[PDB]
Amino acid sequence: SSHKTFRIKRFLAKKQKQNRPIPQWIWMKTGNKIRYNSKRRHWRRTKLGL
Amino acid sequence: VQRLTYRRRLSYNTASNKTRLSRTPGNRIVYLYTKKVGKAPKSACGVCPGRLRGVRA
Amino acid sequence: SMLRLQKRLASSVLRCGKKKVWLDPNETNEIANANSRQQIRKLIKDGLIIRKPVTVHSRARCRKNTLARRKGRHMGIGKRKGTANARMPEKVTWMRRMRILRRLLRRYRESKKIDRHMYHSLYLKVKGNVFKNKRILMEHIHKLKADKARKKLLA
Amino acid sequence: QLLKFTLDCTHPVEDGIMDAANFEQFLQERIKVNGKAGNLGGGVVSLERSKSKITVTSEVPFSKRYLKYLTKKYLKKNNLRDWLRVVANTKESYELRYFQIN
Amino acid sequence: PRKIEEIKDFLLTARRKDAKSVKIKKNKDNVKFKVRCSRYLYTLVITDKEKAEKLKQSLPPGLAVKELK
Amino acid sequence: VAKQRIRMANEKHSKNITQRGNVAKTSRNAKASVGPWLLALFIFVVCGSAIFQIIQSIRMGM
RNA sequence: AGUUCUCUUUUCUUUGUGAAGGGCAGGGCGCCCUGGAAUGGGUUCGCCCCGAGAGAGGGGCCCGUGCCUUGGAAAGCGUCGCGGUUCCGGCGGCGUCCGGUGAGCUCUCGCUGGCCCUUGAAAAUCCGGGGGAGAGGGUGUAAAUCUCGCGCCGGGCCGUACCCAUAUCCGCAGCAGGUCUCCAAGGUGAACAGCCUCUGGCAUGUUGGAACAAUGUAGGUAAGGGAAGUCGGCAAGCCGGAUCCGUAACUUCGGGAUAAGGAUUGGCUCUAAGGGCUGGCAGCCGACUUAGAACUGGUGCGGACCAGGGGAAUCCGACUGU
RNA sequence: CGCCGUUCCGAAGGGACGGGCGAUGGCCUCCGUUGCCCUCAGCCGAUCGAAAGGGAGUCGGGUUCAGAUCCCCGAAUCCG
Ligand SMILES: [Mg+2]
Ligand SMILES: [Mg+2]
Ligand SMILES: [Mg+2]
Ligand SMILES: [Mg+2]
Ligand SMILES: [Mg+2]
Ligand SMILES: [Mg+2]
Ligand SMILES: [Mg+2]
Ligand SMILES: [Mg+2]
Ligand SMILES: [Mg+2]
Ligand SMILES: [Mg+2]
Ligand SMILES: [Mg+2]
Ligand SMILES: [Mg+2]
Ligand SMILES: [Mg+2]
Ligand SMILES: [Mg+2]
Ligand SMILES: [Mg+2]
Ligand SMILES: [Mg+2]
Ligand SMILES: [Mg+2]
Ligand SMILES: [Mg+2]
Ligand SMILES: [Mg+2]
Ligand SMILES: [Mg+2]
Ligand SMILES: [Mg+2]
Ligand SMILES: [Mg+2]
Ligand SMILES: [Mg+2]
Ligand SMILES: [Mg+2]
Ligand SMILES: [Mg+2]
Ligand SMILES: [Zn+2]
Repeated sequence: SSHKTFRIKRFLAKKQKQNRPIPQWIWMKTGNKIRYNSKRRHWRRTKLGL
Repeated sequence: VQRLTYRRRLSYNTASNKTRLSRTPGNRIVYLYTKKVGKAPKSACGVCPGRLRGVRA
Repeated sequence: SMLRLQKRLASSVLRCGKKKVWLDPNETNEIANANSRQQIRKLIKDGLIIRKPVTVHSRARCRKNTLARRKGRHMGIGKRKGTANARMPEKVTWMRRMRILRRLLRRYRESKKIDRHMYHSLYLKVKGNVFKNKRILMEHIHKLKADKARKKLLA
Repeated sequence: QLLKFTLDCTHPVEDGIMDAANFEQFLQERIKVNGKAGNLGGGVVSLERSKSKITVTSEVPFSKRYLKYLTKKYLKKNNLRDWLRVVANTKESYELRYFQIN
Repeated sequence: PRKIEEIKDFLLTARRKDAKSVKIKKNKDNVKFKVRCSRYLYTLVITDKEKAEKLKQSLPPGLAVKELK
Repeated sequence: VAKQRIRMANEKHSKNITQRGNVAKTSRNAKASVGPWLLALFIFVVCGSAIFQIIQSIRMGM
């Protein structure tokens, strides 16, 4: 809702920032195995629970 | 005809969400939120049903 | 081109609907690069964006029929759906009658056509449904005055 | 009192598309007074014509827009409403103008 | 806004330490002198055009003046 | 703005059926930010340079 | 601005003024003063009021969201016309006008009543009064003091987008489900019914093309008969609005009851009645209603929509409610 | 671990007009502040509990791609 607590708005903001693709220079790192961000979240497909 | 909306987040018709229509210099109807109606003092005698005079309500 | 943005902006600037915004089909290239309200205002002034007039909803047909009804047309037994009371409530009819007749009695008493004693007697008869309208009451008062005057002459 | 109105057909007449004398006649037989369009009320409405401006005067109430309605009617009769536009010049006048095309 | 009736009271208002400016507005029927003070905009309405010019000269020197159009 | 322009423009666009594939982008065919007076001034500087040098050479040639 | 073949002085759109202050309407008073009322009077749609003071006069107070005024025309809007870099709160002209009406709808303020073996919050917070402990100066350079008018300084913290639902929420999903509210136009009509339209919105609901077989699902219509069908009239059908007439058994006298049963209903042209204001009369304004009559159409007229089939009985449970 | 209980088995007031004793300062004149004593003192229940209840006070115009009773213009107002 628009009516929000500071603690909830701060939790949501951190979930916003984690929800990005990995930098593409991570790919060239020497021992890298990560291909993509496997922890991407979609606001419609899966819900935060809070 | 022009249809109105509340100007605040209280979407409910409670005692504290009363309004009156107001035409503005822009020639439109908006809501102005009214103040509750005040009451003149009641006589301390506890007998007279009317309220007092010379006192703002 | 895809003029969704301009249609939305023109609508906001003109204070109308998106259905009343008219974008010049010959000028779509010019309109396509107006990405601000300032440019949309310019195109409105130039004439590549116009507000279309309201669609006509004439009242002439009903105005004509209302004149016919004022003359009694289209009001017969076959054109009634609510009850006589629903169409004209009895309470309102009585209320109109009482105010008319009580107003006349007051003016007769103030003008001294009748005295307070005759006003009071007639007031309670008016409330009794004795008189149907203003005329019948006025003719009754005339009769009373004649009889009252005759008795005074004999007295 | 007195009411007076004028129509300015200078732009069209000078371009030889329209005759003021014909229009003055058209107003003469059409302008209605109490619904009658024959006698102009019995001279109550007076019509005068200058070189290019037609003037109408009345000793009874008369509507300026009525002239616009008749002028647009006359313009349609002579197939002009796609070129000429009736506009208000002042509180007391109309004039005929060309749509800004080309 | 407050409305001032007399010329003397307007002049006292125009000389107040908090007065910030005077606006002259000319209409068809009156000339309005409005002085912006701390709390209220005081307005003097004059119907005599001649008195308006006489008053326009009497305004305090330092007080900034603006004629509206 | 004359509201009759909606009709004129609407009808005009409907004429595009006959020139499909070569419709004109803009009807309002009708500016150099470079002012004509300044453009002429710039011409007086650049173009003439070759011409005058020839004349000065000509002057020194007689 | 639309229409203009014919008619239409026509049809459509549009035609502002905030808060706060001042003034004035209007509304309300179980407020005051004179006076003393039966031949009782005043008075409402209803009521209801008076020697514990009515009528009638003259005042006072409260609310004034209405109008005027400052705000404020400088703005906004309409329209016409000019300019620019032309992505300017650009600049100019004109206008933003005068009346009527209503059981109309919505909101609100107020008065008065009804209902209760139902009587329909608390607190923060603010105010007035009663008292008179005290304080203030000694006639002025006046003091204590002031809820009056100006003036001076400040108001930190968190929320604020957007969706709000046949696609932003919950049902595993863009799910025919579920999910709390506010505003609410014209016509017909009793009506927030249904049907059509304007403002606003949409693109037929997770695809299209071509055919028009059966069997379906959903709608209809059927000669003659009329429940013979079936466990059973299931289903469908009949009735239906309104006006006028008329209405039984039985009954707890309230009902039963729209019992049952009839007649009427369009269009057009008229007639009568039902009011207000100014000065048994005259003039000027007006709001929809009702009744009656003539004429009239291929007997069609609640013409769509909306809209009870009825009666005689038996069993059970009084009823409304779950 | 805890639970009951919310005024009930409690020395539950850390406040104040004023007065008297001192101490410190300053626009050192005399006033503040401050410590103690005297005097006065029901609240009787910590605290939490509503983005629909109570609760002072903001409106008009303009402005953006997306915010506005919050930004800008103008006019106000409550509290301290
Ligand atoms: Mg979901
Ligand atoms: Mg609240
Ligand atoms: Mg107002
Ligand atoms: Mg008082
Ligand atoms: Mg009754
Ligand atoms: Mg009295
Ligand atoms: Mg203006
Ligand atoms: Mg006292
Ligand atoms: Mg928002
Ligand atoms: Mg379909
Ligand atoms: Mg489709
Ligand atoms: Mg869907
Ligand atoms: Mg489907
Ligand atoms: Mg059959
Ligand atoms: Mg048959
Ligand atoms: Mg059988
Ligand atoms: Mg059988
Ligand atoms: Mg059935
Ligand atoms: Mg029966
Ligand atoms: Mg039995
Ligand atoms: Mg039962
Ligand atoms: Mg239950
Ligand atoms: Mg709390
Ligand atoms: Mg709260
Ligand atoms: Mg502010
Ligand atoms: Zn009392």
